[PDB]
Amino acid sequence: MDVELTVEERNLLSVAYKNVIGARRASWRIISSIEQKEENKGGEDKLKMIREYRQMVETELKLICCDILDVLDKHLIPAANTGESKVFYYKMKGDYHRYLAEFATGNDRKEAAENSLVAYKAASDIAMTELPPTHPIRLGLALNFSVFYYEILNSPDRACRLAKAAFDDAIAELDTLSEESYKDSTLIMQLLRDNLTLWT
Amino acid sequence: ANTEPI
Repeated sequence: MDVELTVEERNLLSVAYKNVIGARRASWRIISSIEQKEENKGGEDKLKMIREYRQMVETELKLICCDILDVLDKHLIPAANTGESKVFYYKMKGDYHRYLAEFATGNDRKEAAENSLVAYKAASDIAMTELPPTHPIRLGLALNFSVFYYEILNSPDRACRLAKAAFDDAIAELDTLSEESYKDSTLIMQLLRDNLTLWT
Repeated sequence: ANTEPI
């Protein structure tokens, strides 16, 4: 059955889970760099210890992500009324599938990327039709989606087009946004602008 | 590649 969350509860929980995840994701990147460095450089026991560690960390990540997605699909996005919340939960679905794809293998990688792209596209359709271009949930969607493109889908072309579009729609609407509303969004815009100038 | 901040 269903569950609805106030914006502030949503943010609390989302932050908490992202804390956990990001710890585990960065650890995974580091273990892999050590793994590749040793794997190129020989070594018996040490490579075994490192591979076993990387495996254990992948296990934890997949377990957490899969649980997150099962509550999203089972309880949250069915219950979503507002358009901001629909976009929110569909973007979360994209995020956790993308983190699945970040380390996933072969067909598991392929399934994860497909599910992520479905979810981001769903978020996008709602964000277009219900959320201002300066809305932070929309700017976050744009940023994470373009990153999805560039890193996972490896379409720099499409990532950059998405990022520029979102940036400029915002910049356009900006002269017409309040004070307490605009300081709530500058930082996502600058992140999209930074990613973009990076990608050239 | 910098995704949305916590």
